[PDB]
Amino acid sequence: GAKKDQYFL
Amino acid sequence: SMKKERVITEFWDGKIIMVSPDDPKYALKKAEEVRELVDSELGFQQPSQTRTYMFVSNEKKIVGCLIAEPIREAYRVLAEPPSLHSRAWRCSTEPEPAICGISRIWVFALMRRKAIASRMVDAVRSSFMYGSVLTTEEIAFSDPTPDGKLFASTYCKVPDFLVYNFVS
Ligand SMILES: *C(=O)[C@H](C)SCCNC(=O)CCNC(=O)[C@H](O)C(C)(C)COP(=O)(O)OP(=O)(O)OC[C@H]1O[C@@H](n2cnc3c(N)ncnc32)[C@H](O)[C@@H]1OP(=O)(O)O
Repeated sequence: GAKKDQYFL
Repeated sequence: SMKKERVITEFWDGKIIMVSPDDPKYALKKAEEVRELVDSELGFQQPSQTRTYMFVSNEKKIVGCLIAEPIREAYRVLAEPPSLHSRAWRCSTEPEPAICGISRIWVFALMRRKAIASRMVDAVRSSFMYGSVLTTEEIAFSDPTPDGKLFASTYCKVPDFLVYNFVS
């Protein structure tokens, strides 16, 4: 779905 | 009288305006409309501190938008070891201080690669904090799309620019 990626520590 | 339009910077091919939280309701309603358009293009279904910057074409169309909000810290995006035989990124655990969070940034697809996004980020840096010009190490981007990561690394001139998720 969404175009934003995920960003984690 | 009807309040004045807040022009930040002007160019041959348009102008950058800003909507602030205390502006008239028709302005805040225009800002909401634009945010809904942008979230829809990003594929998202659905306050007193965000500023909405808009790049307005000479035909009076909003062809760029940048939603900015105050933040206090952000995190360097880091490289991930590739997998040998082949979407989430990992950031530094050390927060760094930051002032301005770029929550959304969007340019009309047929007008991309014409420095609209770069000029909008310049305008934010020049106007977000009264009397100061923010450096590229005082801004951060929320969970970038692939387009956004390419833009941000070029604009900030480093691969490990600052990122944050969202102010809750
Ligand atoms: C969450 O919202 C986060 C805030 S990230 C959201 C990013 N927005 C999107 O993903 C929506 C759709 N994409 C866009 O709206 C646009 O691609 C951007 C807003 C990301 C970029 O807008 P613009 O096209 O106006 O950027 P610039 O002209 O100012 O580019 C300056 C330099 O940035 C590099 N670059 C930009 N865009 C690139 C893309 N697709 N691919 C590769 N590199 C890209 C270039 O180096 C560019 O300089 P040039 O002289 O054009 O090379």
